[PDB]
Amino acid sequence: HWGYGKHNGPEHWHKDFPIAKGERQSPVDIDTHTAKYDPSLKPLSVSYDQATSLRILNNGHAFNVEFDDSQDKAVLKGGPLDGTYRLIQFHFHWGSLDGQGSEHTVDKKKYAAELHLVHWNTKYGDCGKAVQQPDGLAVLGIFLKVGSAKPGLQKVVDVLDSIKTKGKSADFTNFDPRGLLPESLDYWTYPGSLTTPPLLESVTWIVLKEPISVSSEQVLKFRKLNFNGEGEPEELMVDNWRPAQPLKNRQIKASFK
Ligand SMILES: NS(=O)(=O)c1ccc(NC(=O)CN2C(=O)C=CC2=O)cc1
Ligand SMILES: [Zn+2]
Repeated sequence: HWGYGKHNGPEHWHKDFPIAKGERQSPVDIDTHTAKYDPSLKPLSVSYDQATSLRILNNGHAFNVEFDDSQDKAVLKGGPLDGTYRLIQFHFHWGSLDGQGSEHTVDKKKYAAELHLVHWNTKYGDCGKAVQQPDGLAVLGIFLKVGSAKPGLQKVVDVLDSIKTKGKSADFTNFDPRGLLPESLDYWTYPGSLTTPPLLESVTWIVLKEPISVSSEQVLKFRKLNFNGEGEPEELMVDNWRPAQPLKNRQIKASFK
């Protein structure tokens, strides 16, 4: 099955998922000089006050912090979005070294990691239906750089020892995702796709300009996770990022001057 290795990695995905070579694939390089300020963008609204986390899962590709999305609570609205998008999960992509790990790049700069907060358009009723629509999902992308520790990340870091291997999960209630946001909500936006198979072209990407800082010790604990299951040979969960894909007929818009 698909993964991030030499024999099952991003360069192989097109054989089982031909949309890998499509017209709106993600991630992309964000050319900051070409991106144009868009005055038609409305104010972005991230309303996570009532977010209700449930569980954390190692799925063999990353780990997901899952939310109860059965009521209208943690919502993303405004910016490029029409209507309301509900938070369902977040996860990260990261590197084996501090010099790589992000999926999006900024003037070809790779960050140490990238946080994806995944939301579905409530007009489609649930996330499984939403992902089949061109405006079905909105992913808020946040870059991570190595420096000062992120206090709001530490509860995630400390539970990772309990979900080391593929298929392990743990209770993860009362986690506040507001502790993972930077100060500024300045962003770039473009139409794209899931960055993992099935690579569906159903995502509005909103990538924040300001990275968050995490400590070397925090990211080192991400790198102790395993792609493999319990009782299988250890394959460290590192470099679980897809490289930048062709921009093709797309414009990246900036929320800021
Ligand atoms: N990397 S990314 O583009 O943000 C990316 C984002 C999302 C998914 N897939 C899912 O969320 C699958 N899923 C559901 O539909 C409901 C729960 C769940 O885990 C895959 C990739
Ligand atoms: Zn992702």
